[PDB]
Amino acid sequence: VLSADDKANIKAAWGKIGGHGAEYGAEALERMFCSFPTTKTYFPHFDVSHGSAQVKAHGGKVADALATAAGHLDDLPAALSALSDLHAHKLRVDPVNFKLLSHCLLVTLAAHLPSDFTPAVHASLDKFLASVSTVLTSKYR
Amino acid sequence: VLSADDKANIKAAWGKIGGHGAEYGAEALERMFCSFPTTKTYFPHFDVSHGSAQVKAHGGKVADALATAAGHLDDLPAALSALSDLHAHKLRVDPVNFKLLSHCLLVTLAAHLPSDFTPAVHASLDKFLASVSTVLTSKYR
Amino acid sequence: VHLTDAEKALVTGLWGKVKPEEIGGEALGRLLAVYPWTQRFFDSFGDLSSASAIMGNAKVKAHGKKVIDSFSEGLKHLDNLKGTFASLSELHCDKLHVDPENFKLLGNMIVIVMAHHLGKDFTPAAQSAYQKVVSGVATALAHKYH
Amino acid sequence: VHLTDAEKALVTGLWGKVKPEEIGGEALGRLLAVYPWTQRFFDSFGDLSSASAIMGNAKVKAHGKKVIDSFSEGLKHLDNLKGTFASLSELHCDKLHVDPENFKLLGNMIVIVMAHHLGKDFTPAAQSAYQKVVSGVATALAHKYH
Ligand code: HEM
Ligand code: HEM
Ligand code: HEM
Ligand code: HEM
Repeated sequence: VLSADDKANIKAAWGKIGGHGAEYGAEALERMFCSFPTTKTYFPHFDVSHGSAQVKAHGGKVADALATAAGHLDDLPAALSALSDLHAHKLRVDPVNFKLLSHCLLVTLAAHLPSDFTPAVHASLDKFLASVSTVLTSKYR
Repeated sequence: VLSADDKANIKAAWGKIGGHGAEYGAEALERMFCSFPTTKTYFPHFDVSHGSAQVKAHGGKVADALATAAGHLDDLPAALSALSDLHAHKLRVDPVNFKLLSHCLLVTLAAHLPSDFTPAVHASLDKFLASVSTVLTSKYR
Repeated sequence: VHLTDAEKALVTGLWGKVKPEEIGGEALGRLLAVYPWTQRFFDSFGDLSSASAIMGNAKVKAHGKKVIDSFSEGLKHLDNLKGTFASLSELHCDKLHVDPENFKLLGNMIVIVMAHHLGKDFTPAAQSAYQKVVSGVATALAHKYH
Repeated sequence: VHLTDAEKALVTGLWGKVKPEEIGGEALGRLLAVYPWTQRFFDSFGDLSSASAIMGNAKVKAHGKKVIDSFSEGLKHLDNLKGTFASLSELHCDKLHVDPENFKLLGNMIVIVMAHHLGKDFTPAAQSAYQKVVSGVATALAHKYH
């Protein structure tokens, strides 16, 4: 599970993100679309060009969900329950794609927060995102 | 999570295994070693030839653990806690290998219980083994 | 890919002992039941709402036959699976947007279905040969991804 | 593998903007910290008991340099990564018993470390080119597995 130190690192990192959450979520999405083009079909209405408005708006929704999760490290299944239904039952998202987006978010954080993205913090953030993804894929059944 | 039907299928399947648990665990291990030779180094003292005694004995240990788990579908993290420590902290087993052994156990069951290994039962057993593997890999941290 | 001549004989020998249409219909059907997100690609197939519906679905069975007929042709070209599946790689990537991880999962279903039908004849050595085949088919299907 | 000439230039251009020894030491160190089961292969390396110990470990840093020097040579042979990594594929399979999934994980660390060092210069397009490179290196390292 997430250790005390993990929780400390996740809190510290998300404090450093602060108001830039939506920017970083948008960039994570752009990186995913570029590296892994199969993912684009989940968002058929999107202009996925650099800096597009719908990407920025959706990046903000993802960022908001992750910020709430970071304040809920001890009850993630409860906090992410509604989103788990949406992604499994409605969107039917392939579980591989959560790993892809998680990797792209880590790339994004490393690119933006070099002083803060230490190996220890990276390890904690990888666990955080994997824990979130686990809940989001928990309900195929 | 495991549905009521999943629990019914897992109970039914493990009833059908009964006294053959150790045979099937041994075979699952043999299949893993043959298909995925990288796994053999986890058991350097083993004669891994078909029907060897140490393989049969270890197959029995694995079978016993899975039988206990099948009677604990609602408290797997508690039931498999001691084994999770052993596999992560001591054995440091690569998480890929749990997927490999799970696949080989399913191959083994399909080969032995053709009347019973329906698509629905297969889906339930895949979830069961994935749930067990999740607990066994939960504690790298 | 690299199977010895003997390994190829093991594979093709056992292939002549099963009914391909059954292997294909059952492997695809198990894929849809065991990994339900894969159903995202088969909205045109109608009712996939349970294992019973999936296994009773005529379109699933028919598609299973096309999949397995392409697999069977692959078995005749084990030294060039890349060439053999190039056009299908393009189809799955450019038109269908299937993540290549799923090729591995369907290969695993083919392996399990072969064991289901062949029983003890699907030995650990036979399984190893078939894993090499499905690994090679998956690699070949992923090759033209961009 | 298949990168256009322009994509190769993007990759090699950015490679000349980093210090390879740092990329290698940090990618390996992050591998060991983020995925602790990988430490199973490095018992001879001494203290790997925390991220601080890992990053302060001289043997990790030295090994990181050998890994990255082999990566750098791969960058000069992008049209033949299979040949370039054949001997190392044999080493990792036959002598070291490393599951090939871990090649993908180390590749991912190299990608993250490149972003960490290059910042905004590691664009989504640059990342895509590098993912193709590390995917190809992983495929090449897995090729001689048996
Ligand atoms: C960290 C992991 C993820 C988080 C926190 C997350 C969060 C969210 C949230 C909060 C929404 C609601 C959007 C709204 O109400 O407007 C949403 C929708 C959606 N998500 Fe995710 N998601 C994640 C991973 C993924 C992945 C990997 C994919 C596919 C590659 C995906 C595909 C979608 C799609 C297609 C929608 C609907 C978008 C729309 O209709 O505007 N999600 N996600
Ligand atoms: C369904 C998943 C698994 C179960 C239920 C399981 C169960 C067990 C049990 C109960 C033991 C204790 C043996 C004893 O006390 O004699 C054990 C030991 C061990 N396990 Fe696992 N295991 C699983 C997966 C794996 C995998 C995938 C690997 C490696 C590929 C592995 C490697 C080992 C090793 C090396 C030992 C020590 C064997 C010995 O010293 O005799 N296990 N396992
Ligand atoms: C062993 C792996 C696979 C093989 C050999 C294979 C082969 C084929 C073949 C032969 C076709 C027919 C193309 C045509 O008739 O023109 C096809 C179509 C298709 N495949 Fe696959 N495929 C494989 C894996 C997958 C996977 C894993 C998925 C999705 C999870 C998938 C999704 C589809 C879909 C949606 C179609 C179009 C079906 C239709 O509209 O009738 N395939 N594939
Ligand atoms: C990009 C992927 C990789 C590359 C390019 C690479 C390259 C190398 C090289 C050049 C050597 C030195 C061989 C020699 O000096 O004769 C080596 C050795 C080694 N590699 Fe890797 N490797 C990779 C991935 C991995 C992974 C993922 C692991 C384990 C998780 C691993 C474990 C080892 C070990 C244990 C040694 C022996 C180290 C020693 O005893 O000094 N390698 N590798």
